[PDB]
Amino acid sequence: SMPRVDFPRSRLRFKEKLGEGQFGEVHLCEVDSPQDLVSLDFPLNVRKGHPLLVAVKILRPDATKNARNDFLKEVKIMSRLKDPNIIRLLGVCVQDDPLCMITDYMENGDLNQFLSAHQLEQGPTISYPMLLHVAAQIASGMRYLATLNFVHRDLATRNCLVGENFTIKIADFGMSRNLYAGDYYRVQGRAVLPIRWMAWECILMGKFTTASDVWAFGVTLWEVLMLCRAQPFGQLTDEQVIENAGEFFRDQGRQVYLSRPPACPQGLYELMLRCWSRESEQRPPFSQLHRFLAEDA
Ligand SMILES: Cc1cn(-c2cc(NC(=O)c3ccc4c(c3)C[C@H](Nc3cncnc3)C4)cc(C(F)(F)F)c2)cn1
Repeated sequence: SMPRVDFPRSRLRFKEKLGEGQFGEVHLCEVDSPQDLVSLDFPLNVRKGHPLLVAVKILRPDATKNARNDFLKEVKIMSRLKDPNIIRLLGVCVQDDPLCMITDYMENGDLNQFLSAHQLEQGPTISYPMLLHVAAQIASGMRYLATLNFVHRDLATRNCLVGENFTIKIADFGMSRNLYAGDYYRVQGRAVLPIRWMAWECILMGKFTTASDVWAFGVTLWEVLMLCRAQPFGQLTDEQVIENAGEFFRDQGRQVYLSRPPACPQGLYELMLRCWSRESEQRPPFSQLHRFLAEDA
């Protein structure tokens, strides 16, 4: 943790359960007069007498030593991350049970669900420059993580949350949602990996770097431009995805690239292809990616 004191528990008014997991639950709560509890570098846009909505992740009160240790590890990592496009840890309750971590609340859910409910410009719609701005926010969030020497290792639209006015917050749900079980591949009956988003060198040698995050961003950019209508490499089985990673390693031109999304102009698709360069050093840094997406595209 980075908060010096526990967030006062009595200031969280329960509104609604947001989900239940093996280790606990997530509650939507209200906080009255939050100015004295909320860090000054975080925006408060509440009318007089209106409360701030926050998300509270609560660890089961009978959790194991291990699950409790995992929970506190997640708290410490989140306490470091202060950026307009990264989920924010607003407070914690860790001096007594049950353990709690309080995040800002992104009322529109994860980005994959959000884009699925939009059509390209009926129901709710979204246009090409708005999709560029979504991806630019992700790139901006990732550029910040890179400056911390922090490797996300699971960037994908399912791990981005959407607030008001299309604001994007990068997050990490872990691998704890049945909805996305198909996006992970179990290796030798133990760990689970997001192979369709991983660079060939993550698949084959287990090396995770900002450079492989750049690769993942390219797949995530492809998702955004597809409006999340299709799993990346959907035509390939998991074993074919792993074989495709062999083809990248051999670089004989038999490797398979994701196709240009219909809404994607050629110059932008060419930028995506550079995120999948075989050499880590030839992938563009996030600073270059954000510049292109916020301006040149
Ligand atoms: C060991 C470890 C931990 N992390 C890590 C952990 C995180 N954790 C989260 O993103 C997180 C935490 C708590 C809650 C949620 C998400 C959903 C829910 N709030 C919610 C709000 N609004 C709408 N729905 C739901 C409660 C994030 C990251 C980040 F930022 F780097 F990506 C990294 C990496 N390694």
